[PDB]
Parts: sequence; C-alpha cells; structure tokens
Amino acid sequence: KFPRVKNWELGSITYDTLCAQSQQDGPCTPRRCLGSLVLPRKPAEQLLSQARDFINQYYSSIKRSGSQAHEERLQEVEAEVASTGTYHLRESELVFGAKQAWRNAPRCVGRIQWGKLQVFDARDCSSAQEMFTYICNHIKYATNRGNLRSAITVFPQRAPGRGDFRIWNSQLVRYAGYRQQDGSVRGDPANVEITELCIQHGWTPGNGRFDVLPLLLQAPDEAPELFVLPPELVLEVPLEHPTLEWFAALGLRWYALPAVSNMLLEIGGLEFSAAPFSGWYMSTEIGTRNLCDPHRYNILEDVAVCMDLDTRTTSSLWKDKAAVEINLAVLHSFQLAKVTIVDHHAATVSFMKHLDNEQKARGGCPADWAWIVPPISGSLTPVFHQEMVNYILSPAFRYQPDPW
Amino acid sequence: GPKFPRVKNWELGSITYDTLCAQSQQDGPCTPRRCLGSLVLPPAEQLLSQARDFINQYYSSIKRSGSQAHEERLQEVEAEVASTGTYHLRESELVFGAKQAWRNAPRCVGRIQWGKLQVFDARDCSSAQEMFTYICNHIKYATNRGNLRSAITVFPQRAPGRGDFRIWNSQLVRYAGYRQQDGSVRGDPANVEITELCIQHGWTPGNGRFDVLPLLLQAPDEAPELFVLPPELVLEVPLEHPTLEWFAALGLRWYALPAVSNMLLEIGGLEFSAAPFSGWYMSTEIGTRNLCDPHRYNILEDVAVCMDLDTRTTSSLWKDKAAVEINLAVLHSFQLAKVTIVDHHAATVSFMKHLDNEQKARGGCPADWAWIVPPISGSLTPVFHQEMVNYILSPAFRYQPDPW
Ligand code: HEM
Ligand code: HEM
Ligand SMILES: Cc1cc(N)nc(CCCCCc2cc(C)cc(N)n2)c1
Ligand SMILES: Cc1cc(N)nc(CCCCCc2cc(C)cc(N)n2)c1
Ligand SMILES: C[C@H](O)[C@H](O)[C@H]1CNc2nc(N)[nH]c(=O)c2N1
Ligand SMILES: C[C@H](O)[C@H](O)[C@H]1CNc2nc(N)[nH]c(=O)c2N1
Ligand SMILES: [Zn+2]
Repeated sequence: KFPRVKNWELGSITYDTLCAQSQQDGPCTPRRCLGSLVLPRKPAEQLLSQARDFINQYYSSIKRSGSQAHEERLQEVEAEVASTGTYHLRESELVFGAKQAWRNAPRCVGRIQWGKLQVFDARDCSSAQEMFTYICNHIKYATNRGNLRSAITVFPQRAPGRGDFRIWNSQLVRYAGYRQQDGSVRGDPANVEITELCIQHGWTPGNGRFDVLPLLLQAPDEAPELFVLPPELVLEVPLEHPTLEWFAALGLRWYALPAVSNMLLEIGGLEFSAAPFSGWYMSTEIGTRNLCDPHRYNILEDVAVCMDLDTRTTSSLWKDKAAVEINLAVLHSFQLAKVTIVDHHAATVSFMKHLDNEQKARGGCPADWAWIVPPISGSLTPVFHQEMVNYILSPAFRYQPDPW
Repeated sequence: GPKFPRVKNWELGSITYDTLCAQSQQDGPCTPRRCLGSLVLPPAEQLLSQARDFINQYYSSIKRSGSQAHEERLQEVEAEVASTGTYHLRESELVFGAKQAWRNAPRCVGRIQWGKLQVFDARDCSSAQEMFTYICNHIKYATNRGNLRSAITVFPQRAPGRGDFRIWNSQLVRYAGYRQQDGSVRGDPANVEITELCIQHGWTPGNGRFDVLPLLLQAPDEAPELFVLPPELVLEVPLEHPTLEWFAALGLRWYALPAVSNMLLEIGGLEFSAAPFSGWYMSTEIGTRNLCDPHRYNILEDVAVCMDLDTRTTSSLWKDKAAVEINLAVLHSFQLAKVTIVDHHAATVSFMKHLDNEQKARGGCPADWAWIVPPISGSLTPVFHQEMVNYILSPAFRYQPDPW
C-alpha cells in the first residue's frame, strides 16, 4: 500500500506512508491515470468526523493530545454541531488550518515557506465595503514595499441558510483583457470574462494592455459590488533586460503580488469560500506562462524578431532563445526594483529540501509532478528527476464554481 | 455529458472524450486515493482470452470481423493452445501487432509515424551468432546511411520450459562507462553495469568518453556470447555549433540510431523478449538528457564556462542558456551531416496531429504527459497544454527484468 518513490539522479528511495491519511478520492483509477487533468470532473454525522479529525490534528501539533483542553474542545464542537448543525473555529485553530492547507497543496513549489504565513482573521465581516478594507490591508501588508511576506485573509465561512462571501476576481491583481472587433484581445486573454463582468457592473474601461482591473466583491445574496484598488497599493515592476536595451521599449510590466482569490479553503469540514492568499512569484510564472503562452500575451515572436532570430523554422530554436531572455528580464527587473522573486532553479532546490523535511516529519509529501516541474528547462532542475505521489490531504485549498 | 474521461486543451479550448480507455485490459499503478503516474516503473486459460482479443483486433483492422476466416482463425488458436499450451502468429498478424504496440506506447511522442515501421521477422533464429547477423542487418537497413528508417526485428517468442532469447544491452548502441578508482565515471554513467558485464565475459576495454560497447547476446539456455559491431555499421555524428567555434573542440559526439533492445513485445499473450526496435532521435534526447543530466555526461557547467556565463548564481540562467546552445548544436550537426533528427517543436506539433487522427480513428490515445512534454521549453510546446489519459493497451512494449 506504500509506494516506493525514487530520485533518479541520486538513486535514493523513500516510501510514502502519509498517503494513507488521504480520505478524498482524486480522479485516477486502476484502469486509467488522469493526473494531468487541471480540474476534477466535479451533512451532520460527517462534518462531525472531519471536525474531530481536524481538532485532533491541532492538539497533536501543539503536543497536547489527550490532554484536558483537547477533550473540552471536542465537547465544544460536538455540542455546537448537535444544536446548530455547524461550528466555529478558534482563531489559533484557523491559523493552524491555514498553514496546513498550504502544506498540503500538492501543486505548490514554494511550500518550504509553509510555516511562515501571516493569518488575517476577517470573519467579522458583514459587507462588500469591509471585505475591501480587509483586502486593502492584506495587499499593503503582503506587499511590504517589495520585501514580500506570505499572507492569507479569511472571510466568514459558508453557511447552510444563505449565499457565500466571494471574490469574483481570480486574482487580487489582474490586467484587463479587451475583446476587440476582429476577435483579437488587447491585454490579458485570461481575463476576458472578468473584464466584461466589470464593465457590465458599471466599470469605465481603459485601452491599455496592462490596465489594473477593479475588484468585484460579493456579500451573501447581494449583487456583487465593484471597488477600484488604489494605484498606490498595487506595486508593479517595469520589465527590462540587463543587455538588450530595446527590451525596455516594448512597455512590458508585471505586478509584484500574486494573490489567489477564487479558491475555497477547507478546514475540519468548514468551508471558507473567500480566503485570498499570497506569497511571491517564481519568475517562470511571469516570464514563461503569463508572457509566452500563445493564449496569453504571446510575445515570443515579437522578442525573437527584435533579437534578430530566424523565425522561419523551428530548428533554430528561436522560441527557446527568446523565452530565456524574457525570463532573464523578469528576474533582472525584479532584482533591480528590489521586489521579491525566485527563479525556478532556486525554487526547485528549496522544494527538494522541503520533501526531505516532510519525509522526516510526516512520512511523505503530496506532490503533483506536472505542476511542480517548471515550464522551461524542466530536466535541468532536480524535481524533474524525483518521482512524486499525489493525493488529497485536509486541510486543503480546493477549486470552487464561479458565482455567476 | 458522457461518462468517459473528458479531455481538454487549454491553449485552444477544445474538448474530447476518450472512449478508447474502455478497451484497456490491464491495470496501471493509480487508485482513487493516490496518483502514481510519475513513477518510471510499476500460463493456462489467461493466454486464450488474451489471444482471442488480439485476433479480434487483427480481423477488425482488416475489416473482416465476423467472417469465416476470423472464426476459423479463432478455432485454430484454441486448438493450438489446447494441445501445446502456446500458439504462433501468422506473418501479417506479427506486422500488425508490432505496429499496434508502437501505436499503444504512451510514452512515445513519435507515434505520427506508427504506420511506417519495417518489421523484419527473425522467429527462425536459433543461435547467438545468428542474432548478431539479424541485428547487423537491422542496423544497416535502419541507418540507411543517415536517411533513417523505423524498424523492428522479432526474435523467437518465449516457450514453456526453454530459456528466452535476450539482448543484454539496453540499446544496440551504448557508450562505455568506466568506473574510476577516484569514484567518477569516464564516458556514460548510465552504462556502468553493462560495461562491467561486458568485461566479465571477456571484452577488452578501451578508455575514451565514447567507446561503443559490444553486444551481449543470449541464445536460449546459453550464457551470453559477445559480439563487436563493425565501426562502419555504427553511424556517429560529431557535434559542432553553427556560431560558437570552440564547441567543435569539445570533442562531443552521439550515435545516429536509437534502438531499444531490452523491452518485451507482447501480443495476444505471446511474449517476444528480444525484439529490438529503432526510429530516429528527437534532439532533446541527446542535447538535454544525454549530455546535460547530472547523472550522465553532465557537460552543462563546462559549456557555460566556455560561454563565459556567470556559473555562481542560479539567476543568471546559465543552465538554461547553455542547454539551449547544446541543443542547437545537436540539431545543426545532425542536419549538416544528413542524419535524420527532429526538434522538440516540430515533433510535438505532429504528436498533436497524431492525437487528432487517433481521436477520429479509435476515440482517444494513451499518453504519458511527463514523458510527452520535452525536458526543455515544456510550455513552449503544444503538448504542455493538452490533458492526456494514460492507460495500458495490448499489444504492448513492456519492461522486463535484466537477465542477469
Ligand atoms: C511564498 C512564495 C510562493 C511561491 C513562489 C509559490 C509557488 C507556486 C507556483 C509556481 C505555483 C504554480 C502556479 C501556476 O502555475 O500558476 C503555485 C501553486 C499554488 N500555491 Fe504557491 N507558492 C508560494 C506561496 C504560497 C502560499 C502562501 C500559498 C497559500 C497560502 C500557496 C498556495 C498555492 C496553491 C493552493 C497552489 C495551487 C494553485 C492551483 O491549483 O490553482 N502558495 N505555488
Ligand atoms: C520515428 C522516430 C521516433 C521518435 C522521434 C521517437 C521519440 C521518442 C521519444 C523522445 C521517446 C522518449 C525517450 C526518452 O525519454 O528516453 C520515445 C519513447 C518510446 N518510443 Fe519512440 N520515437 C520514435 C520511434 C519509435 C519506434 C519505431 C518505436 C517502436 C516500435 C518507438 C517506441 C517507443 C517506446 C516503447 C518508448 C518508451 C520507452 C520507455 O518507456 O523507456 N518509438 N520515443
Ligand atoms: C485552473 C486554475 C484555477 C485557479 N484558481 N488558479 C489557477 C492559476 C493560479 C495561479 C497561482 C499563482 C501563485 C500563487 C501563489 C500564492 C504564489 C505564486 N507564486 N503563484 C489555475
Ligand atoms: C528504464 C528504461 C528502460 C528502457 N527500456 N528505456 C529507457 C529509456 C530508453 C530511451 C528510448 C529512446 C528512443 C527510442 C526510439 C525507438 C526512438 C527515439 N527517438 N528514442 C529507460
Ligand atoms: C494540461 C496540464 O496539466 C496543464 O497545462 C498544467 C501543466 N503544468 C502546470 N504547472 C504549473 N505550475 N502551472 C500550470 O498551469 C500548469 N499547467
Ligand atoms: C520522475 C520522472 O517521472 C522521471 O524523471 C521521468 C520524467 N519524464 C521523462 N520523460 C522522458 N521522455 N524520459 C524520461 O526519462 C523521463 N523521466
Ligand atoms: Zn494517476
């Protein structure tokens, strides 16, 4: 039942015993592996057992398991659930749950950081207006003038008798995508839909490719409300190249803070539909995906041409050459602007360190090989060469449907 | 929708369902609780049922399903299995099954070519000297002075009681790896075991980085005999750069013919333990894995130093830049030399065509994403964004225990 897992560079071998504590099925069966799929196809007595489970996790972690407080806390949960069908987490438990859900995130290469997360309790929130205020303090704290600090902010749990608090935007900072006459897109094509919903709910659009979108925030069973982030909070890094001086001409820029805003956080059976969290970028996310995917800004040809590369033929590897300059430019420009970033070499090295830690601490580490291995130079990094077991542990960030 | 895996391309936004997976008659390593698809590695009546299925496939492939010939061939196999425990394939059943195994191989990006495979029958082979003759013929035909041609040679199947035919070497062509007294390896480290095996059976070793191993060939129930390949039969390419002149002085080379000799070819339950097969390289096999893996030639640092790159910090992207140029050097030199090769861009483009043909032809295609995605410039190729379903179909190429 316990997989042999091998590193092929170093010949080293471990066994995952941690997977045994997974109790949510993934999409694979013995007939066919489905691990490369981005999304899944996708309660009285049972919320109860996830709660015991989780409270157990919490008291084991402060090394006070089977102590008195443990018992009296299990009794709280029971009594609360028996009468109301639900319960509430103490602030310190939430803090524990939030860090554990990062820890369990199998798609995340930055997990070495997991124990260092600033947790904002925003459960005493009753309006879109307040969410905005909480969302602003988060951006301000996490951004920290370029010296970035991981942070999550947690809005009120989902409740049986009403709508969810939701942030409609997929990220706290997004560039407008304007769907043009000839069906081309000025700006980020990833953000066409959200851009149109913002216009639909009253927003005045610009005509740049890097227009910072407003936030569409929704309090339960209310029309979402629109807030313009103040430009002074959203820090942005102009893109240039250490030697290629025309690179600066291309007006390229990315924003400092990668803050995911549409995922749901699950802890001990409670669900937190709005709980944005942020760290700092690994440079390939910007330099390779956001700028080079052909269904994003798709700037590879432009760059290659400016680099005077023979475009005609795949075999001159013009794609590979320009991709590498753009990634260098993202690192260069971030290090200049003194904004926190990490390259895929440093990041995957530190990730290797994390597997070793997690092997000593828990007996394994859930890991999604296709998301961990970077999008350029995969086998140049040590994770390419490391087998990994993937599986769902709770607490967990999960995808959730879009509100509209 | 339908309950078959839904499969999405994130670049194009297109959806398909894989119905082919229902044909899978074998379990991979995944289960609902944990994905294991990144792991490199995993007669009685069971023969009969395997045989009936292969034969049904053959007759559908020739559009004669249900015909008298079909049920008479069924009848035939059942009698032969019933009185000898095994059975033999007709010639063109062997050609079909061979092609079908390549067609079925989830790890092969080259399957647009699956239709064009020269199948040499060698089931008459009765000695290790003769194996050698067939391999030399195979190598000559396949290499065809640089204009390479895919081919497989099929030695006699396994039989109850009697020993297997086996090619000990993992590939027909392998460079020696000599273990130094100081702990390093000279040559190719992947081939240390097979080098030291060749010496034990009496080969006189050389001392270069690129010495061609002799073949260790095992006729049934005999110790393996040793055979040296005439140098004129082994086409090799010296590596040089179109613009960095010093690259040629590095003395690097690779062989033209990728020919796998250690796999088992399975058909209707019959097992061909020696059926080596060969195509042509994708440039990233040579330039990225074989030359740059840390556990292989590991020339990345030497090359970056020659390029005058900053090798003391990850963030100069020194690894990425050196890898690109080594890869350019691979293509350029094979091109200059009129030896067939394909780059990871063209190759993945055409595997996308192959997926689309197979969708129409059979309703899906088993594909191992981690192996289909090239090991440099992943997300720069269209397979990066294509979800894929991996499962096992027969005929199959399969791994087998080394015979020592
Ligand atoms: C501190 C710096 C961090 C870095 C460099 C990092 C790195 C990454 C990267 C490169 C990805 C792949 C994303 C993509 O391809 O778009 C990712 C995914 C993810 N990260 Fe992080 N991470 C960091 C911090 C965090 C934090 C603080 C959290 C939560 C508190 C987090 C949770 C996640 C989750 C849930 C995913 C999966 C995303 C999805 O499925 O859409 N990470 N991480
Ligand atoms: C025609 C040109 C071909 C190209 C460019 C090609 C390309 C590739 C590549 C890049 C790999 C992965 C190599 C690695 O990671 O080491 C591979 C694997 C494979 N190919 Fe091909 N292929 C070709 C022809 C063939 C032929 C003729 C056959 C057999 C009839 C074949 C069967 C396989 C199998 C079974 C694997 C997986 C081997 C393993 O799991 O170790 N391919 N192919
Ligand atoms: C299918 C899908 C759903 C979703 N919610 N999000 C995505 C991509 C989100 C990008 C996650 C980016 C990130 C997040 C964090 C916390 C750090 C960092 N460096 N990068 C894809
Ligand atoms: C553990 C292991 C076993 C095995 N049989 N093979 C491997 C890698 C073999 C490399 C396959 C190379 C190849 C084969 C063919 C036929 C064409 C082409 N371009 N490349 C690893
Ligand atoms: C289809 C495929 O699973 C998908 O493109 C994944 C591959 N790996 C990834 N890895 C990361 N980090 N981010 C991604 O968006 C993707 N995309
Ligand atoms: C651990 C991981 O599965 C392993 O390194 C695989 C990854 N993908 C690969 N892909 C190909 N084509 N060849 C390989 O040898 C590997 N190695
Ligand atoms: Zn799987």
